[PDB]
Amino acid sequence: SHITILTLNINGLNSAIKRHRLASWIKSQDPSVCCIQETHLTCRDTHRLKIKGWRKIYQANGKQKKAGVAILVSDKTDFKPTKIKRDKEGHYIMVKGSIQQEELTILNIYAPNTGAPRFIKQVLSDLQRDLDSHTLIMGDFNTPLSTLDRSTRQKVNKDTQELNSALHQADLIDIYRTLHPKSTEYTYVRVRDGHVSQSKIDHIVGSKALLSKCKRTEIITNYLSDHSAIKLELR
Repeated sequence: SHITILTLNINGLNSAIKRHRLASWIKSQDPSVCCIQETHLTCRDTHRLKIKGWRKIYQANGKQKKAGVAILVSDKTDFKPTKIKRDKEGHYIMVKGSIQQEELTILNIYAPNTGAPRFIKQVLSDLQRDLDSHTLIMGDFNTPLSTLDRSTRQKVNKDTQELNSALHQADLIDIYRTLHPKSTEYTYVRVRDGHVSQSKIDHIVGSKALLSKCKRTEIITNYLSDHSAIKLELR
């Protein structure tokens, strides 16, 4: 009676060792719906993403081997799609549908390194009509949302305060931080000045009306990427 949704930033699916280790990690985790960022697939190369057990795959790619987002739905989930909006530039994809009589809107987002919070606010504006009270927005936001998302506990910048306001008008909240308020976990690891630096830039934001449905969430380290996956279970 529950479905599992998972977001992972994948760091490229062009090679087939990569695709095979994704498929078997996805098999293990066995999610209903899976949102993936940084496919690096061209739109000529969309056909290259096949995952045994996950045949329904919606993709928004760019004409280069950069960006690239997919939403994969498992063969065992009866998902009836009603709307799909793909970014021309491969940085977001929205799919609306229903699973067993319940409507669900998933916006999968890969914001850019630079100008991230401004980019997301603009995307929420372009897609204003489509947002509703059963909306999940997941992916690599390339930005913290709260002070506890940062190792330094520094205040969020004014751009990200601006995004936070915009989300609050759409009645969207950070689902992970809401279910785990004191969390000081991170989702992203890089090398900065010859040392490791940790951040929490991958999020599951969603409609505050969906909180009633949320069972477990958890962050999942992996050897597929420098990003950790977030998994969410809902009623």
